[PDB]
Amino acid sequence: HWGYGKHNGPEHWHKDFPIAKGERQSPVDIDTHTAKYDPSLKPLSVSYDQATSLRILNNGHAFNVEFDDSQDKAVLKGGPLDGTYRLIQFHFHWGSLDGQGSEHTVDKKKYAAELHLVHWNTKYGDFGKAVQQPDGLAVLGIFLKVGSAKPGLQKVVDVLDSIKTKGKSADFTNFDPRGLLPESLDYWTYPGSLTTPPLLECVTWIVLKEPISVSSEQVLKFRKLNFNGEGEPEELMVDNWRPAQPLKNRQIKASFK
Ligand SMILES: CCCCNCc1ccc(S(N)(=O)=O)cc1
Ligand code: NA
Ligand SMILES: [Zn+2]
Repeated sequence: HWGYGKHNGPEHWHKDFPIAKGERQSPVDIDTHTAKYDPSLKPLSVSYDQATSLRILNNGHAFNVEFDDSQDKAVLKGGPLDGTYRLIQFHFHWGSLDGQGSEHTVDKKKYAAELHLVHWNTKYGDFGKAVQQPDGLAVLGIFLKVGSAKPGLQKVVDVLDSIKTKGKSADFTNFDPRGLLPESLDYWTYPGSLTTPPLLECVTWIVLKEPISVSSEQVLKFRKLNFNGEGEPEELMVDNWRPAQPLKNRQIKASFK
């Protein structure tokens, strides 16, 4: 029964998920002056040409665009990663106001939203096995700021009316996630966790330096979604973000000078 409200939100999660107070929790604040350039970091390899999107789902916490991950069709490699990570889904976190919504922050700055492209390490065979491993997942995080529209996002925005409430899904084939990327693949990276329960410490975080711009109308449509199921009292799906957690014994590395 976890969520983002006053009575079931991030301050409560530790009671059911004690790893909430663990040693490598996400998100974190990225202090740009303390992050260290790591010249040994390889360029990111984002191979999304054969990506096969299937469906979009309102799961009551966010919406997921799901992909076929039964073959190496859309994969993330390189950077800090060893091996091949398959794209399984992407989703967003966003705010009720343009000045909040991201999970990671940059020098304590909050963006309007944050895109998470979730990948799992193919050496573990399936996603459920991968989340039980310290190097099981790689999540590519991309900040959203409000300004110009992101044309590659509009197909997502267009379909949200059909998945307004928890448990609703719709066909979402032939979507190209490459249209959601910024120009630069410069990034920060650190070892972390899922940012929602069960908060498993299985994620290599790769957070892009360059935000994408989306329009006020695009993010407004995110905010019309519902946490609730159909026929239940309406609760707008907004502020579905976890705040920054203590960095503890971790260093954030930068791919760029
Ligand atoms: C054991 C099954 C866990 C399901 N949990 C999915 C999931 C994926 C990504 C993220 S995030 N927000 O860290 O990218 C959270 C939760
Ligand atoms: Na505008
Ligand atoms: Zn997320």
